[PDB]
Amino acid sequence: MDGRIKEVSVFTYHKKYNPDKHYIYVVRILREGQIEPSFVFRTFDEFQELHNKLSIIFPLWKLPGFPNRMVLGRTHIKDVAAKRKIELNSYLQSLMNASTDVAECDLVCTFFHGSHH
Repeated sequence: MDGRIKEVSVFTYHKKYNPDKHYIYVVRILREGQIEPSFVFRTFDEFQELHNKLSIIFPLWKLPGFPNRMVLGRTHIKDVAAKRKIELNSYLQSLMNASTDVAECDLVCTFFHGSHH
């Protein structure tokens, strides 16, 4: 409801068969200046990279918990994708309900800009 991004969510995900490749998460953004949402496409690693970058500049007490994992292979198969849809959504809600200095910072703004980018 905040500064210009008003709503974010992990809308859906897809990909990766005969286990080898990777999932991409579809993120829906609604901004104060638009009527229709925008959509961007982000991997788990991109989310983890965002958290790792924010950790550089912010003490961890200011950030959400990050739902950390991500090997390569051997897993809970890919109920992991389904699980990450929820956990990455909760991360995003927490991030946008953070202190303004975090929720409206350049790292966060950048993450949400650009379909792929």
